[PDB]
Amino acid sequence: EYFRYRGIIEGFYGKPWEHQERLDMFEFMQANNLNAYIYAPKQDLYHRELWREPYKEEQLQLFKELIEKAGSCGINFTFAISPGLSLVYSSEEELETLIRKITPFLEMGVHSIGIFFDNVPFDLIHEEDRNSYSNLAEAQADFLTRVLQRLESTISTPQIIMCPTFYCNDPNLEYLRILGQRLPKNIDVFWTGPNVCSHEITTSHMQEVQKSLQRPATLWDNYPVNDGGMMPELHIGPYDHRDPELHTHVVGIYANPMALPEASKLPLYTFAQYLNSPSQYNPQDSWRQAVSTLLGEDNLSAMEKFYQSNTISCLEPEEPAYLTNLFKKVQEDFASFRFEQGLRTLREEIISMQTTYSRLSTQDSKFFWEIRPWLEEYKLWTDYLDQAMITFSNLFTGESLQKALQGRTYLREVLKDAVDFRTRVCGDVVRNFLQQVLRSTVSIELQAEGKEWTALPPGIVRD
Amino acid sequence: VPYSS
Ligand SMILES: *[C@@H]1O[C@H](CO)[C@@H](O)[C@H](O)[C@H]1NC(C)=O
Repeated sequence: EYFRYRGIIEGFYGKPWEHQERLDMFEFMQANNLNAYIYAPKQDLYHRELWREPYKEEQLQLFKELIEKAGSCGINFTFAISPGLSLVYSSEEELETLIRKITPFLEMGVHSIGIFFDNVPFDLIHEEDRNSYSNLAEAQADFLTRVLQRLESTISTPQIIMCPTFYCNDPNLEYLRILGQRLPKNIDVFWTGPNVCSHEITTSHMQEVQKSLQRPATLWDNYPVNDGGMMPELHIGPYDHRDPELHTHVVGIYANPMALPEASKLPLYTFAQYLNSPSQYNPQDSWRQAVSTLLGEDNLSAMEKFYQSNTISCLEPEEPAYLTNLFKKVQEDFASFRFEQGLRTLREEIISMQTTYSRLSTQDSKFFWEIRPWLEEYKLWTDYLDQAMITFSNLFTGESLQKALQGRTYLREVLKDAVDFRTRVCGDVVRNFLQQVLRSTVSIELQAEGKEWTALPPGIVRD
Repeated sequence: VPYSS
């Protein structure tokens, strides 16, 4: 009603989804009224580098099973291909090769074809294309026009969706204006927003894109994807910061999910609710209903708590806000003779985190198997805060100098080990707090050695 | 930093 295409694009780098996960995702999609899937995993060689090579029968049979499942689930299956690393745009033989590659899909009932040119060189690679075209946009437009014209003479109502080589940031770029002029209007055009993974997508922004393209764009929305340098981040937070009236300027939205499919269901649930009724969408309401349905009511408050340490994404790029504020508050308490209050706050927070871990660790489902590395490092950060508690308590009492010194040793050791953490759970917020415990307790080492009388800042003797 | 960058 609001969006014609309400989709998932499997378009990420990293380990492609398993055949069974795709089939399962199609059931999740139907449950939440998502009606469109694009096959485009970057690490499938036959999608991209070896785009000329046809799929073997074993693979084509799996595609047939996917296509039939999609149809039974009310999902339009789109097969995408990415030829732009080596395509000779002007070559008649190359067109024939692409048509040969997609023919098995045409014969299995797929009428929607993706042809993507993201992440390729910004200028023409081949001399024969430089002789035929003034620039990339012209070559691509002519190629896509010719592919469409061929498909109209092959099947009934073919549809092409293309991804431009410039797919984010400046909507008034010359390339985009050439593409809007020269692409036939019914070829759909992808766009990811102001950034690759966009913080916000506004109506104003998509209005501009619409003008240059001379058509409503289709959004390739890069959330919850956590590929490449984002792999350490667990993107489980709600879909957010997409204007309630984007539907006016956008024909549809495909979400690029994580290589963790079960974990993706949490934000994808919220994404689907936004698409269903964007004017009544509340991300916190949606996220809580998502957690209840998918993971169970009894894990809700534990998930709420655990999510506070997994906020980092394009949607919430800052260091985790709750813990950032809390440790600043605790440090002010210590700096203002409110020792009991600061220690209490730290104590209560540790208990909350232990309870949260213990609760979620008890659950056996696939979701909790996928997010286990984040749970493990979450517990570790909690163990370290517990030792910070001991260190501060013994600092304020003073004999307990031994327990304080011992805590400094422990913290020094684990802060070094924490350099090797694989995830971005708790950001660097717990790290920086623990490092400051180390800095805040320098003078007890000086006191231990009777060096206070001659040690100068930063806490050394010199001449 | 995304893989696409
Ligand atoms: C570039 O960005 C994302 C995130 O790294 C990646 O998954 C995707 O395949 C690339 N292309 C587009 C159009 O987003």
